[PDB]
Amino acid sequence: SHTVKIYDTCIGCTQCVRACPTDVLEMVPWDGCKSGQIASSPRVEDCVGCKRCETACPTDFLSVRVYLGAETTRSLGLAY
Amino acid sequence: EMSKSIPFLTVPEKLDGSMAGDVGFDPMGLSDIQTDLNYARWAELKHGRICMLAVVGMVWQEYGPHLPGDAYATKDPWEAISSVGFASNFQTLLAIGVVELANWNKYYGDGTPGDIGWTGGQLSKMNDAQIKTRMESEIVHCRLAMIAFIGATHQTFLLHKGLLDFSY
Amino acid sequence: ATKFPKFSQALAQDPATRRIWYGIATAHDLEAHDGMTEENLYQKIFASHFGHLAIIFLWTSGNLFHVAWQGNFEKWVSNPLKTRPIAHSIWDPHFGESALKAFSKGNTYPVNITFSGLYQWWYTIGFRTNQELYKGSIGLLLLASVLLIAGWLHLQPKFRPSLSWFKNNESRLNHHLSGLLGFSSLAWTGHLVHVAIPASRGVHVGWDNFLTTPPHPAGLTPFFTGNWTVYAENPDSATHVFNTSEGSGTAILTFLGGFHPQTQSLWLSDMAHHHLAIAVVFIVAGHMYRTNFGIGHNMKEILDAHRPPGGRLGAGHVGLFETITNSLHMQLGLALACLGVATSLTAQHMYALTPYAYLSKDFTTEAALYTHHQYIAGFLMVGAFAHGAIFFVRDYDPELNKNNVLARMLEHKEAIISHLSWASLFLGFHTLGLYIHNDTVVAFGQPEKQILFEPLFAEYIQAASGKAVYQFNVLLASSTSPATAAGNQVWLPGWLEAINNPKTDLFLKIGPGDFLVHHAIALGLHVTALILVKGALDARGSKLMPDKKDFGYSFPCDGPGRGGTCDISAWDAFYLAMFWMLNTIGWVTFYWHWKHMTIWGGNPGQFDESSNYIMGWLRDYLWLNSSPLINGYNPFGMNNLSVWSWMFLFGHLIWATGFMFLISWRGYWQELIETLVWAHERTPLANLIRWRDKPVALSIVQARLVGLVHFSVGYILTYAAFVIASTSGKFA
Amino acid sequence: VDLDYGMKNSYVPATGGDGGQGQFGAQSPNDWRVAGTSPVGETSYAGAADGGEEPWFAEAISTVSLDLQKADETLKAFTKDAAAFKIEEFAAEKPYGFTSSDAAMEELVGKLGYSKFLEMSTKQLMKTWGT
Amino acid sequence: AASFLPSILVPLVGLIFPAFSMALFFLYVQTDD
Amino acid sequence: GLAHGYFLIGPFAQLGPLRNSDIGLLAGFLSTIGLILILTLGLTIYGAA
Amino acid sequence: SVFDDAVKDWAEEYPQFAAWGWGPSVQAEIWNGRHAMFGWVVMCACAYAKGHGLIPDADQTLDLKEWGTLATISGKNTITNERAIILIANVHALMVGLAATISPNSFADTLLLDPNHPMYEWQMERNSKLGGVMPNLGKMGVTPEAELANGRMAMMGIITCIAYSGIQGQSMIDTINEWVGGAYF
Ligand code: CLA
Ligand code: CLA
Ligand code: CLA
Ligand code: CLA
Ligand code: CLA
Ligand code: CLA
Ligand SMILES: CC(=O)O[C@H]1CC(C)(C)C(=C=C/C(C)=C/C=C/C(C)=C/C=C/C=C(C)/C=C\C=C(/C)C(=O)C[C@@]23O[C@]2(C)C[C@@H](O)CC3(C)C)[C@](C)(O)C1
Ligand SMILES: CC(=O)O[C@H]1CC(C)(C)C(=C=C/C(C)=C/C=C\C(C)=C/C=C\C=C(C)\C=C\C=C(/C)C(=O)C[C@@]23O[C@]2(C)C[C@@H](O)CC3(C)C)[C@](C)(O)C1
Ligand SMILES: CC1=C(C#C/C(C)=C/C=C/C(C)=C/C=C/C=C(C)/C=C/C=C(C)/C=C/[C@@]23O[C@]2(C)C[C@@H](O)CC3(C)C)C(C)(C)C[C@H](O)C1
Ligand SMILES: CC1=C(/C=C/C(C)=C/C=C/C(C)=C/C=C/C=C(C)/C=C/C=C(C)/C=C/C2=C(C)CCCC2(C)C)C(C)(C)CCC1
Ligand SMILES: CC1=C(C/C=C(\C)CCC[C@H](C)CCC[C@H](C)CCCC(C)C)C(=O)c2ccccc2C1=O
Ligand code: SF4
Ligand code: SF4
Ligand code: SF4
Repeated sequence: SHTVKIYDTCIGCTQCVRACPTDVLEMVPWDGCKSGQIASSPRVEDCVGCKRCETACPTDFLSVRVYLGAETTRSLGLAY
Repeated sequence: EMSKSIPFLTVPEKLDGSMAGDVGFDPMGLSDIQTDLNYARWAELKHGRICMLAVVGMVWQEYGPHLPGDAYATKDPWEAISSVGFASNFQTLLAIGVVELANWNKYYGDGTPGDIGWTGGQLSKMNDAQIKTRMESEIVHCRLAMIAFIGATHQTFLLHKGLLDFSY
Repeated sequence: ATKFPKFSQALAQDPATRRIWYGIATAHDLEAHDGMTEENLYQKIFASHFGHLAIIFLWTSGNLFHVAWQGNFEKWVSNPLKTRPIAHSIWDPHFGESALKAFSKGNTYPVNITFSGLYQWWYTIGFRTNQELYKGSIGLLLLASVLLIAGWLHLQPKFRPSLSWFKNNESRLNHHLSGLLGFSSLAWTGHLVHVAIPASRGVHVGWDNFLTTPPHPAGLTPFFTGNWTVYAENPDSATHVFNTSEGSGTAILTFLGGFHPQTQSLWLSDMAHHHLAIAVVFIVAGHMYRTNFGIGHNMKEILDAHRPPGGRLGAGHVGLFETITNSLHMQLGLALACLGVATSLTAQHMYALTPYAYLSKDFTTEAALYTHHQYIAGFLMVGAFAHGAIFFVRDYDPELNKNNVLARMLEHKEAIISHLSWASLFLGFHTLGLYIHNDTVVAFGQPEKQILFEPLFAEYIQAASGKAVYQFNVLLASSTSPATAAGNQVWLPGWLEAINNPKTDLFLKIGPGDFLVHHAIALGLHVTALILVKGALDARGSKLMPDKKDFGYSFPCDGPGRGGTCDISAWDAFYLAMFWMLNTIGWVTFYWHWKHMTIWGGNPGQFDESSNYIMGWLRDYLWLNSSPLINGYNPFGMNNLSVWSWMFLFGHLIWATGFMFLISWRGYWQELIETLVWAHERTPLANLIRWRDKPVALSIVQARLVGLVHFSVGYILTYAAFVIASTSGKFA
Repeated sequence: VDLDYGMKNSYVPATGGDGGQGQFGAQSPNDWRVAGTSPVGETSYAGAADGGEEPWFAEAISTVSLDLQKADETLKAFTKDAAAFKIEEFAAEKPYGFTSSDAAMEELVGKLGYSKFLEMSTKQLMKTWGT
Repeated sequence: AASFLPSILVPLVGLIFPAFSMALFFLYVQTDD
Repeated sequence: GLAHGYFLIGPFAQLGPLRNSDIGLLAGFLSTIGLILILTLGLTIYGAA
Repeated sequence: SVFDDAVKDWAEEYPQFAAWGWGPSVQAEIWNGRHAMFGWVVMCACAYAKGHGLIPDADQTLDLKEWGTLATISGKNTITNERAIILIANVHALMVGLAATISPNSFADTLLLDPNHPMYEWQMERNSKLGGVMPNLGKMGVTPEAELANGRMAMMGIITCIAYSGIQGQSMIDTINEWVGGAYF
C-alpha cells in the first residue's frame, strides 16, 4: 500500500519503530552511524499512513518518509 | 528527382510511378504527411465519377428528352432540385447512403483503391498491363470531368447562358 | 485494470467507495493514466477537442431552434421596444393552474423570457424571419456531426497525427493568425457588407439573391481602381430609421464614430471597416514564421538572442522554447490567462460601446451579460495560475532553465510574495478604515465629517478623451489641442457627441464614491493574486516541506507534526483563492449593478451619497431592491418572478450546505459511518442485502472540493436571481 | 503451513504509488464480497455457519479460530530461519564439544525453551552450552 | 402534430433516460471485467 | 409483494395531487404501479451485480 | 452487405448489449415483428372506430380540474378524449408486456437471452436456423419460420404506410382506409 523509505541520515534512535501503531518498522544492524543501527520497513502492507513515525524523527529533515499511495482494507483501517 | 509534369521542381517521394496517373504532380507536397495515398485515390475516383455523371446530366437536361410529367421538365439544372421535390431527392439520397455504408470497409481498407466490385465483365481476361491502361483511362477521364464541372457551373452562374450556347 | 477506473490499477484495486469517486474526478487527467505515451496523449486530446467543438455547435443550434419554434422573434423585429423576447416554452406537470396563467402573461402559453441578448445580436446581423433561424440551426447540426466524424477519423490507425505534427509551432501560428483570425474577419466584413447593412436599410439579401444584388452601387470598380473613398460617401442620415430605407445611405465602409441616433448602437458601416482593417493586420502577421518555404523567423532563435546586455535579467529567455513546447500545462495557463483578460474586456467595452441595437434599452439583459462574462473571467484567471503551478511541480526542468528569466523568478520568490503582502495590507487597512470612518460619522449624524477623495486621475483620463463636465481643459477637451485638430474632421465629431451625452454609458460620470470601490477591487485582485502566486512559487518546496515536489500538486497534508501541515499543497492555494475570486467579482458586479440601477431609475444621487459608507450598500441596494424578489410568491398569490424567488432561497441552501464540508472534517464522519455499518449488518431482513463497495467517509481533499462547489454554485445562483428579478421587477 | 498462503492473493502491485505485498501479503486470499443472509435451512457464504433457527444472525456465529496446539506450529515455522541463523552463529564460534546443528538446537532449546532461545545472544548461548 | 412533442419527450428525457443511464453506470462500476 | 403493494396505494390515494378528484383512486393505483416498477428495476440491477 | 459481417462488427463495438440479444439479432427481429403484426390490428381498429364514430365523445378535451396539468398539451389546453382513449388501450397492452418481461414463465420465450432461463437452449437453436433472405416455404402453418416471415412483412408495411402517407400528403389512417377500399370510412 503506502511507501516508507529510510535515508542515510538515520541515527538509530529507534524512536520511529517505537511509535508505529502497526509494527511496520524494525531496527536492523548497520555501520553508517555511531549507534550501529538503521531502521527498515519490512511490513509496509500494514502501514495506515499515520505519520507518527515522521513526527518522532529527530533529524533535520525526516530520515523516514511516508508517501501515501494505493489504499487497501488494512491501510484504510477498516475493521468492518 | 525532377518532376516530369513540372520540369523545374523536385518530385515528392511517394509519387514513384506505381499508381496510375502519376505524372509526378504534387507541387504543394500534400503527399508527405499522408501514410499512403489509398484514401486519397478513392476520393479522387469518387469525386471524378460523380462529376462525370454530373456534366453529362447537365447537358442532357438542358438539351435532351426529359422524363414524362411536369415538375420534371425544368431545363435549368439548379431549379430542378426544388421542382422535383423532397420526396424524389430523399429517395436518391437514401439509396446512395446504403451503398456508401455497405462499402465502408472498402473505403477505409487496404484493397485496390476504387474497386467496389462493379467491374462488369470488363477488366477480365486481360493482363496486368492492360488492366493498368484501363485504370489510367478512368483517372484521366475523372480529372477532365472535375475540371469541366467547375467550368460548366461557373459559366452558368456568371454568364447565365446555356452550356452549348457559344455566342460572342 | 478490471474495475471502473480502467486507467488506474491503484484505484481499481481499492475495496471502498473511493474507487468510484476518484475514478470520475481523475478521468480527464490523461497524463497520469496507467501506460500513457506522449504520442497517445496528444492524439486523444486532439480528438477530445473535436467533441467539445461539437457540443458548442449543438448548443448554438438549440437556441436558434427553440427561438424559431417557440419564440416571438418576428413580432419583436416589428416592435423591438415593446415586446419581451421569448427563450423557450414551459411544460412542467407540477405547475398549478395559477402558475400556468402567470408565466403565460403577454402570450398564449407558459414561457420563459430570455436575458441572453440573442434577439438583438441576430437582429443586428441580419436575421428577420423565423425560417432563416431554422436554416441556421439545421446547418449547425450538420456541422456538429462532421466534427464528430473527424474525432473518430483522427483516432484511426492511418490518420493519427504524429507527435512532430503536434509540435510544429511555426506552421500552426502562421495558419491560426492568418487564417483562423485574419481570413475569418475578412469573411465577416463580407457578410456585414452583403447582408447586414442592406437589411438595416430595408433591403433583403439572402442566398436567393446575393449573387445578383451588388452591395454597393459603384461595384468593385472603386476597389481595384484605388478610389476607395467612394465606399465611404453618403453615410446614413441622422434621421435614418433602422430596418427601413427612410434616411438611408449607400456607404459601406466608414469611420463616423459614435452611435446610431435611433438604435443607440455602433454604426454597422464602422464595424465592417473595423473587421476589414483587423483582417489585414492579422493576415500580414501570419507571415512571420518559417514554414517549409525558406522565408520566416525561427522562434527558438528569437528567444535565445534576447538577453539584456547589462545582465540584469540573467541569461535572458534561453531555454524557454523547449520548456513551453514540452509542457502542455504552461501552454494552457498562458491561454487561459489571455482569454480571461479578453472576457473581462468584452464585459467592460460592451456596456459602454453598445454593439447591438436596442440592447441598451433592455436593462435586465445588459445586467446579466456583464455579470456573466465577469464571472467566467474570474474562473478563467484562477485556472491559469492553477495550471502554472501544476507546471512547476510536474514539467519544470531546473537544469534546462539555468539562470533563465523563469528560474530567477523562483529565486526572489520571497521578495515577490512579501511585497504583494504589503500591498494587500496597505489597501486593506485604509480602504476599510475610511469606510468605517464614514459610517461612524454619518451614524452620529455628522455627514460633513466624511473623508471623500475625488477620483481626479480617472476624471482626467475621461477629459482627455473629450468629457467636459470635470472642466479639465486637456487634450480632446481642449479646442486648441493639437489632438483635437487632428481628428476634428475624422471621427471626433461623432465621438465628442456621445462622450458628452449624459444618457450614454460612454465614460459614465465618476465621483468620490467610485474612488473607494475601485480601491476595494484593487484589494481583491492583489489578495487573490497573492494566494495564487504563492501557491505556484511554493509548489516545488518550502521550509516546512522542502520535498513537496515529490508528493505532487494535490495531497491531503504532511501530518500533524512539525507544527501541523494542513492545506500545505498547491492545490489548496487554488481552493483558498476561489473564495477570494468570488468575493472580488462580487464586489465588481455589485458596483456595476447599483450604479446602473440608480441611473436607470433616474436618481443617480442615491449612489453618489450612500456609496460612501457600508450601510448604504446594505440598505439602499440589497434591502431596497430585494422587495420584488422576496414577493415572487406570498400568502396572497404568485407572479412570473416565482421561479426566480425560489431559486434565490435554493442558492442560500446550497451555499450553507457547503459550510458543513468546509468546517467539519473526516474523523468525525468516519466514526459515525462505522456505527451505521454495524446496524445494517445486525438488523434482520435488511441483512439480506449487502454492499459490494465498503462504505467509507469522503477524503480530505474530496470534501474540500465538494464544499467549494457547493459554496460556488449557491453563490452564483443566488446573485443570478437577484440581478434578474430586481432589475426586471422594477424596470420591466 | 503454507507460509505463502497470504502472499498468494489476487492483489497485483501497481507501477508507482504502492508498497507492494510487503512481508505477509497485502490482502486476504479470500474475497470479502460475499452475499447476505439466507432463509432457514440454507447457506450463503460458501463455508458459512448454519444459522439454525436464527439465520438472521448467522454472521455472528464464529467458525474461524486458533488452535493453541496449531499456534505452536505456526510460531515455529515462521521463525525457522531466524533459529537457523542463531544456531549457525553459535556453531561458528567454536562450540565446546559440538555435535550437530540440529542436535545442538534440541539441547539448547530443551533448556531455555524455544522463545528464550530466539531471544538470546550467541554469547549467552555459548555460556549456556558450556556444559 | 409537433405541438404534442413537449408532452411526449419531456416525460422520457427527465425520467426514463436518467434512470436507464444510472442503472448502466451502476452495472458498469460493479462489474469485474 | 402481496404485503407491500396493499399498503402503498393508501399514501398516494389520500394525499396525492388528484386526491379530491373523482379519479383520485385510479390515479393512486397508477402511481403505486410506477413505484413498484422502480423498485423492481432496483431488484434486477442488484441481482446482476 | 453480407449482413453477417455488419452484425459481427456491431457485436464487437457493443459487446455487452449483444450478449443479451440486443441490437441486430434474430431475437429482436422476432419480437419487433410480433409487435408490428399486433399493431396493424390496433391501427386498423382505430381507423374503423374513427370512421364509424365509435369512440365516445371524441374531439373534446379532458377537464383540467378532474385530471391534472399532466393532461395539458400547451398552457391550459388539454388532450382530446380520442387520443386519451387510444393511449389507454395501448397501456392495457404494455402492462401485459411488462409482466411478461419481468415475470417470465418456465416455458416462455423471454425477451432477452438469459443463460439461467430454462428456454435458453431452445431459443438459441431456433434463432440459429431462422435466418435467410427468402421466406422458407414448406414450413407453413404455425412454425417459427412463418412467424418471422409475417413479422418482416408487417414491419415493411409500417414503413410503406408512412412513406405513402407523406408522398400523398395524407394521414396514415386515411391511407389505411384507402388500401382497404374505403371500407372503414
Ligand atoms: C450526378 C448525377 C445526377 C444527379 C444528381 C441528377 C439529378 C436530377 N436529374 Mg438527372 N441525369 C443525369 C445525372 C444526374 N441527374 C445523367 C447522367 C443523365 C443522362 C442519362 C440525366 C438525365 C436526366 C433527365 C432526362 C432528367 C433528369 C432529371 C433530374 C432531376 C430529377 C431526378 C430524375 O428524374 O433523374 C432522372 C435520372 C435519370 C434519367 C438517370 C440518372 C442516371 C444515373 C445517375 C445512373 C447512375 C446510377 C448509379 C450508377 C447506380 C445507382 C446508385 C445508387 C443509388 C444505387 C434531378 C435534379 C429530371 C428532371 O429534369 O427533373 C426536373 C429529368 O427529366 N436527369
Ligand atoms: C474542360 C474545361 C473547359 C472547357 C472545354 C471550356 C470551354 C469554354 N469556356 Mg470555360 N471555363 C472553365 C473550363 C472550361 N471551359 C473553367 C474551369 C472556368 C472557370 C471557372 C471557365 C470559365 C469560363 C468563362 C468565364 C467563360 C468560359 C467560356 C468558354 C467558351 C469559350 C472559351 C474561349 O473563348 O476560350 C478561348 C481560348 C483562348 C482565347 C485561348 C486559347 C486556348 C489556349 C491558348 C490553348 C487551348 C488548347 C487546349 C488544349 C484546350 C483543349 C481542351 C478542350 C478542347 C477540351 C468555351 C465553350 C466563355 C464563353 O463565352 O463561353 C460561353 C466565357 O465567357 N469559360
Ligand atoms: C480549457 C480549459 C481546461 C482544460 C483543458 C483543463 C484540463 C485539466 N485540468 Mg483544469 N482548470 C481549468 C480549465 C481547464 N482544465 C480552469 C478554468 C480551472 C479553474 C477552476 C481549472 C482548475 C483545475 C484544477 C484545480 C485541477 C485541474 C486539473 C485538470 C486536469 C484534470 C481534470 C480532471 O481531472 O477533471 C476530471 C473531471 C471532473 C473533475 C468533473 C468535473 C465536475 C465538476 C467539478 C462539478 C460540476 C459542477 C456542478 C455539478 C454543477 C451542478 C449544479 C446544479 C445543481 C445546478 C486536466 C488536464 C486537475 C489536475 O490535477 O491536473 C493536473 C486539478 O487538480 N484544473
Ligand atoms: C470579512 C472577512 C475577512 C476579512 C476581513 C479578511 C482579512 C484578510 N485576509 Mg482573508 N479570508 C477570508 C475572510 C476574510 N479575510 C475567508 C473567508 C477566506 C477563505 C478563502 C480567506 C482567505 C485568505 C487568504 C488565503 C489570505 C487572506 C488574507 C487576508 C489579509 C489581507 C491583507 C489585508 O486586507 O490587510 C488588512 C486587513 C484588514 C483590514 C483586516 C483586519 C482589520 C483589523 C480590524 C485592524 C484594523 C486597523 C484599523 C485600520 C486601525 C488601525 C490603528 C488602530 C490600532 C489604532 C486580511 C487580514 C491574506 C493575508 O494573509 O494577508 C497578507 C491571504 O493570503 N485571507
Ligand atoms: C421531467 C421529469 C419529471 C416529470 C415528467 C414528472 C412528472 C410528475 N411528477 Mg414528478 N418529480 C421529478 C421529475 C418529474 N416528475 C423529480 C426530479 C422529483 C424529485 C424532486 C419529483 C418529485 C415528485 C413528487 C414528490 C410527486 C411528483 C408527481 C408527479 C406527477 C404529477 C402529475 C399528476 O397527474 O400526478 C398524478 C399521477 C398520475 C396521474 C400517475 C401518472 C402515471 C405514472 C407517472 C406512471 C409512472 C410509470 C413509469 C414509467 C415508471 C418509471 C420506470 C423507470 C424505469 C423510469 C407527474 C406524473 C406527484 C405524483 O402524483 O406522482 C405520481 C408527486 O407526488 N413528482
Ligand atoms: C419529507 C416531508 C414531506 C412530506 C411528509 C410530504 C408529503 C406529501 N407531499 Mg411533498 N415534498 C417535500 C416533502 C414532503 N412532502 C419536499 C421536500 C418537496 C420538494 C421536492 C416536495 C414536493 C412535492 C410535490 C411536487 C408533490 C408532493 C406531494 C405530497 C403528498 C403526496 C404524498 C405521497 O405521494 O407520498 C407517498 C408516500 C409513500 C409511498 C410512503 C410514505 C412513507 C410511509 C408511510 C412510511 C411508513 C413507515 C412505517 C410506519 C414504519 C413502521 C412499519 C412497521 C409498523 C411494520 C403528501 C402530502 C404531492 C401532492 O399532491 O402534494 C400534496 C405532489 O405533487 N410533494
Ligand atoms: C404515376 C405514374 O405512374 O406515372 C409516372 C410516370 C413517369 C413519367 C415515369 C414519372 C416519372 C418520373 C420518375 C418516377 C422518376 C424517377 C426518378 C429517379 C428515381 C431518379 C434518380 C435516381 C438518381 C440516382 C440513382 C443518381 C445518382 C447516383 C449516383 C450519382 C452515384 O454516384 C452513386 C455512387 O455509386 C457511384 C456510381 C459510385 C460510388 O463509388 C459512389 C456512389 C455510391 C455515390 C411520373 C410523371 O413522375 C409519374
Ligand atoms: C511590422 C509590420 O507590420 O510591417 C509590415 C507592414 C506591411 C505594410 C504589412 C508590409 C507590407 C506589405 C507592403 C509592400 C506594404 C506597403 C504598402 C501597401 C499598404 C501596399 C503596397 C503597395 C501599394 C501600392 C503600390 C499602391 C497602389 C495604389 C494605387 C495604384 C493607386 O493609388 C490608385 C489611385 O492612383 C489612382 C489610379 C488615381 C488616384 O486619384 C486614386 C489613387 C491614388 C488611389 C511590410 C512592409 O512588408 C511589413
Ligand atoms: C446501411 C446498412 C444496411 C442496411 C440497411 C437497412 C435497409 C436498414 C433498415 C432497417 C429498417 C428499416 C428497419 C425497420 C424497422 C421497423 C420496425 C422495427 C418497426 C417496428 C414497429 C413496431 C414495434 C410496431 C409498433 C406498434 O404496434 C405498437 C407498438 C402500437 C400500435 O399502436 C402501433 C404500432 C403497430 C406501430 C445493410 C445494407 C443491410 C448492411 C450495411 O452494412 C449497413
Ligand atoms: C503562474 C504561472 C503562469 C501564469 C502567469 C500568469 C497568469 C500571468 C498573467 C499575467 C497578466 C494577466 C498580465 C497582464 C498584463 C497587462 C498589461 C501588460 C497591460 C498593459 C497595458 C499597456 C501596455 C498600455 C495600454 C494602453 C494603451 C495601448 C494606450 C494608452 C492607454 C493604455 C493604458 C490603455 C504560467 C502559466 C505562464 C507559467 C509560469 C507561472
Ligand atoms: C457528511 C459528510 C460525509 C459523508 C457524506 C456522504 C457519505 C455522502 C453520501 C451521499 C452521496 C450523495 C453519495 C450517495 C450515492 C448513492 C448511494 C448512489 C451511488 C450510485 C453509484 C453508482 C455512484 C463525509 O464523508 C465527510 C468527509 C470529510 C469531511 C466532511 C464530511 C461530511 O461532512
Ligand atoms: S506511517 Fe504509521 S504505520 Fe506507517 S510506518 Fe509510520 S508509524 Fe508505522
Ligand atoms: S526516528 Fe529518524 S533518526 Fe531515529 S531511528 Fe527513526 S528514522 Fe532514524
Ligand atoms: S490534514 Fe490531518 S494529519 Fe495533516 S496536519 Fe491536518 S490534522 Fe494533521
